[PDB]
Amino acid sequence: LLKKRAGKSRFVKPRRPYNSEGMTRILRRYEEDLFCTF
Amino acid sequence: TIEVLGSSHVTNSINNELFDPLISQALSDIPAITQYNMHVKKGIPVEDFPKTGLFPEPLNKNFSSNI
Amino acid sequence: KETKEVYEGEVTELTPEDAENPLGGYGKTISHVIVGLKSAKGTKTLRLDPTIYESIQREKVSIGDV
Amino acid sequence: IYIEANTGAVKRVGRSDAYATEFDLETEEYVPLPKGEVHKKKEIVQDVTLHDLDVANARPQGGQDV
Amino acid sequence: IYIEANTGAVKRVGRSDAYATEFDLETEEYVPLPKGEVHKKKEIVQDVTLHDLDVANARPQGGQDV
Amino acid sequence: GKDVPFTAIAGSEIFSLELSKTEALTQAFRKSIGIKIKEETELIEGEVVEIQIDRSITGGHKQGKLTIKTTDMETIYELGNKMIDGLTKEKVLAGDVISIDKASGKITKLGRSFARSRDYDAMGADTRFVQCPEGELQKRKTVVHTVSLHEIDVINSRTQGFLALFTGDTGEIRSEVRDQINTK
Amino acid sequence: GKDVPFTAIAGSEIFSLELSKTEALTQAFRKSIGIKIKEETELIEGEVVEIQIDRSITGGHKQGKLTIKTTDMETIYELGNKMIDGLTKEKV
Amino acid sequence: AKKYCDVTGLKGFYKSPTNNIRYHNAEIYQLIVKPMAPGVDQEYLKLRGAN
Repeated sequence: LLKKRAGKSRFVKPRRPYNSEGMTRILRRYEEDLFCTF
Repeated sequence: TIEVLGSSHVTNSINNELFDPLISQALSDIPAITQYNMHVKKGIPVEDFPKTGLFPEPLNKNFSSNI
Repeated sequence: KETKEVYEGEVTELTPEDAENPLGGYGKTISHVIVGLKSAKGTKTLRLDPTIYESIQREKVSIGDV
Repeated sequence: IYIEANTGAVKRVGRSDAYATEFDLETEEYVPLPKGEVHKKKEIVQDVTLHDLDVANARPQGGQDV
Repeated sequence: IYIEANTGAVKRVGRSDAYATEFDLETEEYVPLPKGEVHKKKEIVQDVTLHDLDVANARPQGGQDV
Repeated sequence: GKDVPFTAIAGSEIFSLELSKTEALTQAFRKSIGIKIKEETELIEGEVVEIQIDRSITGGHKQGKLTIKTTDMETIYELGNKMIDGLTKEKVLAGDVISIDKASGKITKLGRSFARSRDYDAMGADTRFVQCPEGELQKRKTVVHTVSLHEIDVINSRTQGFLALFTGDTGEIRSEVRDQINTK
Repeated sequence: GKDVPFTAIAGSEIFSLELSKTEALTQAFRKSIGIKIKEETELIEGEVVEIQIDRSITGGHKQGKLTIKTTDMETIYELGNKMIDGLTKEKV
Repeated sequence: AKKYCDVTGLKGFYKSPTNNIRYHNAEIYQLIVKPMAPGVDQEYLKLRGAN
């Protein structure tokens, strides 16, 4: 097994992290708009 | 640097003049999570914040530093 | 020369209407703002953006003002 | 980033290329990770005149104070 | 400390010698107790020219700190 | 012809209370040499689908995402401060057709294609109708533009040189700036 | 010798643009009279043998031991919080 | 509490790190504090009860 192992055996990049904590939000959809405040 | 040997009042006044917190807060900005901690978690209103963000914008990203 | 399209008068009501599905971690998510205006010989209720309510709060617009 | 401990000046090199590239809209440039350790001491050979030192001390810019 | 009653000016001299042994090394300067009484009163005479009163009100930038 | 500078001045314009005669003559000499700079840019033309804008409480730190589409693809971009400032001026409302220049940072609303029924009493994009663009979303283009040497010295002189290009408050630029600009 | 003011100017150096001639002459006159003041200060000049720093998780209370010496003596000092801050800055 | 020199009773400015004896100046440290025998430092510290 050792002689057979030695002789025969010897992608999309991820996006940036998006951190929006304690911050307001404006969303503009096709049908309705939002304003998430505090 | 101006130094006077044997007095802490001159050092305190010099450190107050060089790093005046009102001006140094005016020429910068508070972090967003800190602002969320002041306004929501602590009950401080928006108008009671110190005035921030008075620094003028540079022309480019390349013009913002000497390095 | 220019043309101006304006809406002016005394405020009758000022209601920020909430959304059907508010988002978590937030508070009073607004879908639109209903403002009613009154002037000489005319009243009219409006339907506004969610954004202008921030300007209403910054300009300190209470009830009864013009 | 690049923090110079002599004066406290910080240079933003740009986004790291370990993450995605084409999803931006602000004409940024992408730089790999710097070789060697985080803390470094390097030797830069500089040429200067005495008038440069005179105008640097006459109009003080470079510190982090007011 | 040093408090002037008429002007409200407050001056700090430093910590006292009774608290000089709270640490072996400290950055505070240590002064002895004042020998005289706490309250002192004194009659003084001030001489001011009219140009002093003119220049004390004609500052274009504004007032200055003490 | 165009793209060749022609600085025509009279003789009495040299004498000034802010600049010396040599400095004014140096600026008049340096206004007559053009630098033609070639740049690479990316043009994006697509229908706006989704706009998410996250701002701080004081309105200082602004970031967000923009989902844009054409008839063939679908792309989500990350936005900076200047791009959100461009979007907030002459407001786009999720269904318009806009144009994007990466190197110039220009926002140009071509029009509106969605034709929404429900519209708030204010706003109102009686923008001319336009079809949704098709094909490639992103296209590369080589652009060229001319600047003068004097504008380069005024811009590199201090922090706010672009204002001094119009106000004329460029008082006695030092020689080291001109040597470094010549070398660059 | 040294310690005695000597102001050597030229005749063409007082025709200024921000100062009058009499004001420049007054400054050149008053640059040549000095005040001699003697004062005393106390200093600790020594060679650092060992610095021991005890720190908390949140940085509330700091403890410090400083073994410092000359070629003649040797001593150990307990350090307060502001001396800990002044020794961390300008790293000794 | 005030700190005093263990040998002379004067104002103690320094403390030796080996035997923990407060001393006054350099020559007190050289003549007494350094070459002292063991068993003497505990008796010096017995007066203020520091052993």
